[PDB]
Amino acid sequence: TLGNTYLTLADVQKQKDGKGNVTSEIIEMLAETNPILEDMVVMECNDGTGHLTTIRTGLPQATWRRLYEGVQPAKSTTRQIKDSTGTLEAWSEVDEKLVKLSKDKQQLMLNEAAAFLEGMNQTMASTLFYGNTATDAVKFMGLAPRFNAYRAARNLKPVDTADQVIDAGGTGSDLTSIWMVVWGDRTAHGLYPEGTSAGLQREYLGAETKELGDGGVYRVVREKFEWDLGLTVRDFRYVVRIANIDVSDLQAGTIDIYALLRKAYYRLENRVITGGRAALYCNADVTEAMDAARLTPMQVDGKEVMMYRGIPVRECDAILSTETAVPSVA
Amino acid sequence: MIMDKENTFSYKQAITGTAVSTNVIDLGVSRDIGKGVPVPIIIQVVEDFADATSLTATLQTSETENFSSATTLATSGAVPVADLTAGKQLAVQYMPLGTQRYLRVNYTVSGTATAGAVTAGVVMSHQQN
Amino acid sequence: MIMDKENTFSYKQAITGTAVSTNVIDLGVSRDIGKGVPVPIIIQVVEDFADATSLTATLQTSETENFSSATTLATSGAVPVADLTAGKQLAVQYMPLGTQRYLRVNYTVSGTATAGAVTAGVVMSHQQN
Amino acid sequence: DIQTSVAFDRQVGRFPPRAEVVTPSNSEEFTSGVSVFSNDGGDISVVPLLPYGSAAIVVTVAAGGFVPFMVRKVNATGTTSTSIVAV
Repeated sequence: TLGNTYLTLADVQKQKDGKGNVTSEIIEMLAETNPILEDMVVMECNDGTGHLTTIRTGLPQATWRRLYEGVQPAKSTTRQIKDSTGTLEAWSEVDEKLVKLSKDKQQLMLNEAAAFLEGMNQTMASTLFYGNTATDAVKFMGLAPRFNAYRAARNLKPVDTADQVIDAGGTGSDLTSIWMVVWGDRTAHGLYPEGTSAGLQREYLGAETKELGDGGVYRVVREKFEWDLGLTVRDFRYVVRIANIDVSDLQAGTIDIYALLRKAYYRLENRVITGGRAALYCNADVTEAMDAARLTPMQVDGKEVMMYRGIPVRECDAILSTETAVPSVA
Repeated sequence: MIMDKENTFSYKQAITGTAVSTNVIDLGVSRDIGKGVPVPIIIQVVEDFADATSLTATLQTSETENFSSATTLATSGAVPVADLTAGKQLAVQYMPLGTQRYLRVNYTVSGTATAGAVTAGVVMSHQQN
Repeated sequence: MIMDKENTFSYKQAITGTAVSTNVIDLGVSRDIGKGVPVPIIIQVVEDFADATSLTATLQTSETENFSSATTLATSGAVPVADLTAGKQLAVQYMPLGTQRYLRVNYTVSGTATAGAVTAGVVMSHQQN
Repeated sequence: DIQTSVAFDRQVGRFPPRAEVVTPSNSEEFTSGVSVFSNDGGDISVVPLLPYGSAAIVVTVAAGGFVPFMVRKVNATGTTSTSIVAV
């Protein structure tokens, strides 16, 4: 006894109007901006079943020759990692007579497609950050669950994921985190599998005929939306997480973000990648806490972009600020 | 991962007690599918276990809907509850060899449990690190 | 089976009496194998056996060169005497997950046989049929 | 009283604008780091700010005097003063 399942006359009456037909200007009131989706690169899954990756793991030991002395041959042992992917789809349903009843069909589907696009962007950003294969096996693993641990004292050289996570100290149900990532072919990028195209794939399935439990066939117009996307952490030494940032102590003057940021930059790897964009991924609370006044922004066409030590600070609305406490691998 | 509905043994099944799998994958012909090109599988534990003690996770295969006489193709052993967290795999990577007619997963538990779930089933490609 | 020396656990090693693999693999650093691309291995009996009750070929790994910290990556189980026949693949088709610096093969036989041999190692392409 | 003509500044130093009388409690935390001074002197057991598991220190501050090491929590048990005021 409801009216929210499929699109009804009320919705088209409320969107398609203006003393006429459908509007080409539907304002996205729920449009959480996630510039992670724009900075992140994509790459076709050439391998075929799970994006593969070869990482150097051992290094040969060169030698100095002493008056015609032999140099033993050297190996170079290599590790290899597989990055599975995941797919999201969606389906529009409008009664064909309803679509025809509105003066326009292309626009009344275009705005409904923009709605689905925004929804997919939001869900994909959320799962890109907090996407876990541990609990949702149908979800490609995001940035967080690959780092839900930390070493007490960092190793001399990065040899584990836990060696790239800084424990900011904290507890409760108000902690947050910060991500410093470099987006690159050899660092990290999106993955659209083979055959499947890159990014969102709007598909307009013309007009079709439906059914019910008792005949009742009626004509519906169905728009199929799909987006496949996998996440790969190449050279994970390019990703550092600052976990357990208590937002309560952050709003007050108990912890300073600049110390955490400098520690993270210390724990990052020096940018040498060519063509690789890099950025900071921190929620609005962090940049609010950046109200501490020489670290300064930088000239890019005079834009609302902080440039912490030559690194853009992209504030992402998807970074939820009530994470779970990150344990320590003692 | 793109793990799908049909060839999937259990979806978030609690098996808190000493239960067995629900979706018994049945094949009319003894293909013994592991041969040749591999097929990835998971018995990854999907949500933590609270008060169990062992989770023997046999991969029993038999020749009848009801497993009157079953055959083991992969057993995890008496895994203590201290490891039954999320992502704790309980068998080999790819499909084993010897899947005669039917396939169901056993979940012999030493004592009962108040929490625990698994997602055993076939996966197109594994997820690692 | 395209076997290879310098990556072979044991070439034509005799099994009689409890013993380990003659050759212990050493992967430079403690990095991983089973993950990513599958790596086929065959701990397979080559020559037939005798009065020995069973056999327990396990794939033990350890960080140290000498194995004082045993870690079972995969176990053959207590295979009975009858099935100790030539061509019996006693362990998993592919390399299990979690390879440390070194790996060994441990043969634990219930009793001692007058016959028995095993050729274990990693092959380029595990040959079925 | 009123200010008309500014001079050199950012060096005069000033007292913290905030203030409130503290009711000591064994289980009650302060949202931000606060400084407490006893109006009548006596023993005061408190919690420092940075070390998240700091146990307690008795300060035995004189009357009107200030307790150093800006305080996270003022414990009722171990406090002899009766006129604690935060700032």
